[PDB]
Amino acid sequence: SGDLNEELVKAAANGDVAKVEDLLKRPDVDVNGQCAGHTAMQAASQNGHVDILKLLLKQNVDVEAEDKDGDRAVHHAAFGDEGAVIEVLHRGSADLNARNKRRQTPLHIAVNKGHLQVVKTLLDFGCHPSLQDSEGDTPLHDAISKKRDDILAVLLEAGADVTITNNNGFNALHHAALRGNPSAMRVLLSKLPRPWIVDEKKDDGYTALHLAALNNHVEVAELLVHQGNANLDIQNVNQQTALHLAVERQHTQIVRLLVRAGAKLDIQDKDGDTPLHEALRHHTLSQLRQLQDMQDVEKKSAASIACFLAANGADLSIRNKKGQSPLDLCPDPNLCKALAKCHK
Repeated sequence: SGDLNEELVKAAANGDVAKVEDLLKRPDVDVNGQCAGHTAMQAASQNGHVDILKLLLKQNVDVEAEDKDGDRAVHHAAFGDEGAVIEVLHRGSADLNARNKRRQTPLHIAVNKGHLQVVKTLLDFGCHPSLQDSEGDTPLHDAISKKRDDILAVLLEAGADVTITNNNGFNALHHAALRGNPSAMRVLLSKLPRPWIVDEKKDDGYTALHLAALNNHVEVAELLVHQGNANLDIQNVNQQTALHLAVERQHTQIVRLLVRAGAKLDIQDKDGDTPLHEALRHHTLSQLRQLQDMQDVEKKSAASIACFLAANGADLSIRNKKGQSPLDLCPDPNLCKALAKCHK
């Protein structure tokens, strides 16, 4: 009798404790019935109706019952902001670590939906703070993605692990640096289990500081440098430093930050190029494309970066594998004159 299941589930969703009581007094009422795949336990858990949940628990209900997505009562409670539901389900022996089809724990959902009290109640009951979902993402990753800064701090107090990498190979710091999340990075850097975690490399050799420089995240990069004491001169697999990546993408504020912080300037990449090489190359290529468009039918910024590097001590003579010095990549005579003038 799907009508009676519908009535039970709807009363539970709405909080009609009287109606639920009268229904449970009947022999033709299924306490595990599903109306549109939704049980009364899931309804009452999602809507916060602790008293209805307690009556259901009296009736030997199946507590570990999934829906079509693998969501149990605990997962539906995480769609709400009532920690009391977590306490009742935990007293009822529900598994607070259960995975749905996407392998999300209730903690994952609570994080994603920004429900601080339920996140904290889960953590206080001892749920594991760093499990991984189908995409490899931990609750810390989620908290960074959805900009839940208070939840991120709470997770880190419960011992959520910054080192676990998602399927894409990003740990919590890498992920905050890709997303350009300064306030998440500030908390993360306050909670490092060991200092050198700031310099941990992805498989491609990218550190968090590489990611922040490459994507022009100035505050993230300031935090890494000055709050995390990030090593400025680490080289990715391509042997590029963060200063190489900032010059390649013409992120002048990142250039300034790295140089003023003391970044080495003459490190060479796989091709033998220094940052100065690459700034001059970009200048010349802009000039070439200008003269090519004029003869058919951004160069200021590159010049400015090159002069900054020179003024701060960049070697003008280092030779790459093709044997060419930085000046050999700059045919512009005026720019060469400017580089020599603001040097030594």
